[PDB]
Amino acid sequence: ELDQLRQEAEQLKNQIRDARKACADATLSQITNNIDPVGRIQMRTRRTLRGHLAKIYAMHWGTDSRLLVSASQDGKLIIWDSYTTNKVHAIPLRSSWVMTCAYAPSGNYVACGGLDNICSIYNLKTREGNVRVSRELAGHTGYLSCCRFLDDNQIVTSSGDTTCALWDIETGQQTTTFTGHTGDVMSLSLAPDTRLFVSGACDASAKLWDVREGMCRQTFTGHESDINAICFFPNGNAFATGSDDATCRLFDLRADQELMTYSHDNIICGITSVSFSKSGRLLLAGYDDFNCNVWDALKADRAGVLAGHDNRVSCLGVTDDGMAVATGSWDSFLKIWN
Amino acid sequence: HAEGTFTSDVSSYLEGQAAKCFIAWLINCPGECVPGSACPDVCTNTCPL
Amino acid sequence: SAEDKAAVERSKMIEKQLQKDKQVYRATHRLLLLGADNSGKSTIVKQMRIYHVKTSGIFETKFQVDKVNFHMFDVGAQRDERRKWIQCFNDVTAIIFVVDSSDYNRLQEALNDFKSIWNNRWLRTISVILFLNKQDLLAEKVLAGKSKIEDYFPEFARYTTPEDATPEPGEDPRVTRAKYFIRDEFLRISTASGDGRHYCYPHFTCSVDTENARRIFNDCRDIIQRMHLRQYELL
Amino acid sequence: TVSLWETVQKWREYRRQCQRSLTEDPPPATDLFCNRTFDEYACWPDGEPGSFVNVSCPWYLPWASSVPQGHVYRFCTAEGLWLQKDNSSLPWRDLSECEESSPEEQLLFLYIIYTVGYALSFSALVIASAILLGFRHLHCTRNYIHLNLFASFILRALSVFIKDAALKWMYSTAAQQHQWDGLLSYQDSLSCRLVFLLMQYCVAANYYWLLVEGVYLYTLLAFSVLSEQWIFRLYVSIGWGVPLLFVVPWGIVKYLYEDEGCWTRNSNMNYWLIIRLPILFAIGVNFLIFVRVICIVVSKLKANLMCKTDIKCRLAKSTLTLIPLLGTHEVIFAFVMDEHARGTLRFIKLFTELSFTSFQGLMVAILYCFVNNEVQLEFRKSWERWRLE
Amino acid sequence: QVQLQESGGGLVQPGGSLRLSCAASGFTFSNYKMNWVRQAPGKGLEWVSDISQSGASISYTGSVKGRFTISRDNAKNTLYLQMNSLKPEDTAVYYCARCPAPFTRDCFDVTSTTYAYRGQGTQV
Amino acid sequence: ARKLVEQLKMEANIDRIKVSKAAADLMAYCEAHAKEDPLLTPVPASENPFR
Repeated sequence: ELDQLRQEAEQLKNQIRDARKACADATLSQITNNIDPVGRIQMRTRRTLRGHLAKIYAMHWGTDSRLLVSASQDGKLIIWDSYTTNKVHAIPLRSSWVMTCAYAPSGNYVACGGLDNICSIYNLKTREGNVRVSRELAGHTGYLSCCRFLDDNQIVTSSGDTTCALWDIETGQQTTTFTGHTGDVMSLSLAPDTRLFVSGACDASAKLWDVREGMCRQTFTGHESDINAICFFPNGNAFATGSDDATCRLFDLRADQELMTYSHDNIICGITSVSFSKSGRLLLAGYDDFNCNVWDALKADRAGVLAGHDNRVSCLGVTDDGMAVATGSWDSFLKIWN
Repeated sequence: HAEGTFTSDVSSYLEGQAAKCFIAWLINCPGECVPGSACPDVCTNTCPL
Repeated sequence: SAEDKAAVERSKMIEKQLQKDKQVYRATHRLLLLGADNSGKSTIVKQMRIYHVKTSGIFETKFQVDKVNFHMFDVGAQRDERRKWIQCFNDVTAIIFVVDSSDYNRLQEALNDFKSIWNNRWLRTISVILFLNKQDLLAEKVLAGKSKIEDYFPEFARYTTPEDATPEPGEDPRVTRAKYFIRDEFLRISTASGDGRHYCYPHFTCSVDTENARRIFNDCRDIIQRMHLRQYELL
Repeated sequence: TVSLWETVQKWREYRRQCQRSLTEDPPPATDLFCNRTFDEYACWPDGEPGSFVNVSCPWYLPWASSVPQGHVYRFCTAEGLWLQKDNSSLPWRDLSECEESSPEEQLLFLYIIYTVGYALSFSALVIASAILLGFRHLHCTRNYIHLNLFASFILRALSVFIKDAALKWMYSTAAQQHQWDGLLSYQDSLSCRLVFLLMQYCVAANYYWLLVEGVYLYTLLAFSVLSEQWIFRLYVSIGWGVPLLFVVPWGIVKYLYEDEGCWTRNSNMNYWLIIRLPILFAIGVNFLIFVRVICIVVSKLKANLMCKTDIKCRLAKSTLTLIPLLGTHEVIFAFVMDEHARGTLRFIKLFTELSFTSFQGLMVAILYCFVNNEVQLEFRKSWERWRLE
Repeated sequence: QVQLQESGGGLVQPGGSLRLSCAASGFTFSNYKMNWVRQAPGKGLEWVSDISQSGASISYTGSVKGRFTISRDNAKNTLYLQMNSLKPEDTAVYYCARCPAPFTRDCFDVTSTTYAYRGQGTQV
Repeated sequence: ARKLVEQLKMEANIDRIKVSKAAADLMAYCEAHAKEDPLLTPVPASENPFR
């Protein structure tokens, strides 16, 4: 019989839940009611970037705080110079249904993917100076939701077939495959050491993986809807999740428990993208109500809103040096807020 | 159009009235028909003295 | 500022290429194909492919009718769940929905999928072209008997053929009665929400009717005309 | 339609002839007879002392042919002293022999009405253009054509105001006195003719931008998608440059053949046809486009099982919205030509066209920049953005 | 954590009555749309009924139209399904699925083979 | 039957620490790094790349 295994599973689970509860004695709200509040912070659209024909579905910041890449469902991948709003590259895509974009941490490669189930890697630097498709990765039985360049030769992707995988560009293999999710893995983020990454799926849960090891380390619950996006605290010990239930949450790795939840009654639309600031004090979250809100990472107060978009905000990313934040929305516009 | 027609009508009427006033000034209406002696119709209009 | 001048020239070249691509992108209409496994949408896409990768995931069928260049996307190897990726097709000319009228057992399931597609938040303004495919099998089923569609839907007998019906010559009253019953079953959900923002255009495609492209062209022409009239506040 | 200048020249010739007669004629005054003179009106010779026989009605009079045998009279005394009338300094004179305000109240009424309408339209369209340009969301090709139409309406109103001011300056008291003296007046200037040439061009541009609006709507509804980058330039050229193809020739014809006074009168109707005909063509094409668009709308309403009871109300609202956007109210009296419009019919036509065209700018601004749903949504979004500061 | 449990079921004579109680925890039960999905043996999952978040918009399948009734208890975060006049073809496993997006009418993928927000189910 | 059991067995053996310690570490990190955060403290326009 296997019913005994089924009941002991939840038994060995509830024991985990009560151990987590025992390890929890105080909330962040009580501890944080000492510091001076951040207060109202106003951000203005320093630069707007136009040229995309259709909605913008993803973006990434280059590792130089200057170059920007953005993918839109018109089939065009555009690389901007955020300082001068000059279109450096206008790479056209094979399939127009692109759902994710990435920038290599070297400035030489640019990745993309989407409903075509293929992660395409473009070589920015070439002998003739023309952008070419360096490699195409296949093996995902579902739409590609997110991809992050772990290295110049290694890339980790998360697709809608409840799996995440680690790929090698020079062979297009699947040396490591991360399974365990029970829904479409919507987003993932790498820790700032290229050692562990987290991935939020549609099963209202997040998991911590290990690129070197290959299996999930811990998993986090607490959400009641699909996790639309995920981020990572700069220290590497915490990460913030945004879900369709209009509530953001903070989790800690070593604590292995839910820390505190960001929410408000006025807002009702779900999250689309989250991103921490350089100091880890500001948490910027996108929304379907056409504006993104920045909340203090500790006291959970609406410091301000970046209300400047005419349609749903889909992508949002804080620069590597923290000098600026850029949001791309479905109105085919990118804005640089400071 | 109607703007041109209205302008033409107004200008024609004004030119006719200006000619009538030139004739009236030639007659010197203020000193002409003092004792109701054959008062000209051109003296009824309003224009310089 | 020579490097700045070179960068500006490169940006100008890229912008001109972007305008050239924008003209073509705006000059074509994008359609999304939806339907169950036994809906015949594969046969439809195959016939309109000639009328004009392993994993795949998405497909394409560029057919041209009177120089309009419709793009027709059929979803391939994707998981059963479709709540998330359907947001990509929130700005398309129309959504083509194909239903197997003969299959009574899964008819209700097709009804719920059509209802969910109609009531989706991100497809509120997207019109739907309805293709009640496999009409010949539906025709032969009722004449052959031993079907009893009334058990699945306890409303057939309390229903009469609408006066709007225009049955083809030399066809049985029972077959057109069933056809219009199914069409009105779909139209009941169609005319229950959306006000005047998106509509449903039902058609009766038999198996291989070559006029499917013409029907799609006419429906897209109606949709664009309605949109333009709405922009001018006439409609 | 004899101008003041022509009458002045004829009177100058008459005065020259009178001066010649004052000296060349033989003197019939034997001893204290009547004395020849010139009272600035007619030549008065030396008649019989104790008689009233005098000369006929002089020429140079603007009415001219009226009782040609009629004679203005003035009696000589016993000594021919030009008997005084009522103890004045002017001798007795009878003028009821050559004596030759209905068309003023109507003109003043029309002027007041269309000036008020044009001022209201000017203000409303300036506000509408500011609203359309301010919001970056409303930056489509349709809104560009709307902005061009608004600018054309504003130019038409400004040209009308300047034309009225120039008409006031043309026939002022100072100008009349200057023309009496004989020297060149404002009527001989060049800006005076350019004002009315500008007015004609502005009117033609307004009509052809209404035509462009109708053509763009018809191409959107009927044809396929064309290159907006290449079609907007063509539409702008059609709207702004085509009137130059029959306004400049009209100005050239006015300069060459029919100069008259500041190109304000249309004594020759054939030269007026140069401006009247293309505008009629635009009006007819726009009426055809209006009929086609209304047919399309009524076809849309009578389909998709939507038609239950609101076919007439919605169609009425759509027609009343479409009427001011195009030049359709003017087709009622457009085909009643200027030559055949006389009496009360001419006044009715002038009143209808002037008032409706004056208020059409305000109606267009209201219906396409204030009640428009996109503009209201933009204002609501801007207010919401300002609310949270 | 999203947890759904079902109570009831079993084996009864045809034409009888059965009561199904669904217990939901881990989310605000008063801000969601709950659906009933049944799967007959040797057959795929079939949608049965849906209940709106306000308890007004209620629909059923034509197979059990006018015979199956539903009840929702937002205060207790529980759902009760009452069935009568059991038919020989009504034997199936019933799951009290939940629509993914809160505060909305539509919900996709309720009848998925591997739907995340679905309970274990109770055999009837 | 076996994969989930083994994964949950691995999950059971954990070395989780007190929440207060991790929270205090978080506060220490934000307090230490808030000095050079351009978004938190508006950098003057002299050295701001986006004028």
